[PDB]
Amino acid sequence: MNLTELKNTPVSELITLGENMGLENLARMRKQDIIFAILKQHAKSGEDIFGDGVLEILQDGFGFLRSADSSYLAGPDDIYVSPSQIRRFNLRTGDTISGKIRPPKEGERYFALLKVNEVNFDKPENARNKILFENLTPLHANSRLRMERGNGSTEDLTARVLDLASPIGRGQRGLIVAPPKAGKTMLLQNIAQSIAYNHPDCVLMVLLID
Amino acid sequence: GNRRIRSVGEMAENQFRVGLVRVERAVKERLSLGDLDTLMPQDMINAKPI
Ligand SMILES: Nc1ncnc2c1ncn2[C@@H]1O[C@H](COP(=O)(O)OP(=O)(O)O)[C@@H](O)[C@H]1O
Ligand code: BEF
Ligand SMILES: [Mg+2]
Repeated sequence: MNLTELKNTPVSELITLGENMGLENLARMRKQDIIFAILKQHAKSGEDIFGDGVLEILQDGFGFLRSADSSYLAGPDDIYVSPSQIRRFNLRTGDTISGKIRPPKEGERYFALLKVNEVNFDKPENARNKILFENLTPLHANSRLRMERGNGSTEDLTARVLDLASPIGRGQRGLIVAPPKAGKTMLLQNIAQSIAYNHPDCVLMVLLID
Repeated sequence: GNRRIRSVGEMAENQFRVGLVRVERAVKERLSLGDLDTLMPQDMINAKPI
């Protein structure tokens, strides 16, 4: 029982799954309460849970593990982590972590992280051997990130003109300057598609604000 | 010879032990779930009773 396995499948699978598990009507709750109650009732049968999520530092000292289902926000299924783990295993904001988890114990309301198994897709043993961000020596972009698909589809033109107008590289600083309703959305979608096709090794993330 | 005199030190030590037995019961019931590599020897002890 992993957190992501309920994190990614749609609400309908959660409905049929909880209706199979003999639940109170889960259709009355939110996605986060759905996963919360299902994980509750699963642990009530005696299973040790595994989970994952991105860490957020709070000013009181402790941290909280969020998911991309809540777009990294506060929710009932967020995994509480003590500040002392953040000390020993050198945690901070942005560290995605997966490992042993349990539901909140007697009187608590948020999941607890027992045992760290993967810190940013790495062994938690080497996670302490990391280099900081501001101590980095920045440079210009040398490696070319080819955006052209080469298949010659109808929309692929909007990518090829990329390779003809403004080249991109790893670590580039790009600003899209355009008035509203000019075609930025389709451009960004083609950018994401071309990157995910031609460069599946680099992680791809997108921000949509308001 | 049959009547013993106790000073402030002995009474203070006695009361310290009375508080220490309460903190001992507390740390014993708290140790029922604590495992390796999950807590420093600081959170299980509270200042309150002693
Ligand atoms: N490559 C394309 N092929 C066909 N239609 C397009 C293409 N790019 C943009 N459009 C048209 O432009 C509109 C895009 O709207 P929208 O995504 O809101 O643009 P913006 O995000 O720039 O406001 C769509 O209605 C679509 O019909
Ligand atoms: F430019 Be639109 F508002 F996406
Ligand atoms: Mg848009």
